[PDB]
Amino acid sequence: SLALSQIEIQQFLSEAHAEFQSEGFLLQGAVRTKSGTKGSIVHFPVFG
Amino acid sequence: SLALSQIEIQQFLSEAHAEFQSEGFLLQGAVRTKSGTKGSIVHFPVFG
Repeated sequence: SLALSQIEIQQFLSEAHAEFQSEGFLLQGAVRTKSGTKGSIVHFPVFG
Repeated sequence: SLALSQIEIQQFLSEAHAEFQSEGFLLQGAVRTKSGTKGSIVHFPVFG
C-alpha cells in the first residue's frame, strides 16, 4: 500500500560537523619563545 | 551482366556506438558522502 509513507523514518548521523573555524596556533614559533616558564612575570633584559 | 546488383550483400558491424553523453558521477567525492543511509530524511548535526 502507498500508505506506508505515513510511517517513514528519519536518520540522524553520528558524525558531527564543526563550523569552519581556525584551529589556532598559527603564530607558534613566530616570535622569541620561552617554554616551561614559572612565575607571574617573565623579564627580558634589554641593552641600548 | 548488371543484374548482379540484385544479389549484392551488405555488411553489419558488431561494435555499437553510443551517442555522445555524459557518464555521470562527475561530482562523486567532491562533497561529503554518507553511504548506506536510511529513512526519507537524513540529518547532519552541526556545532559552533
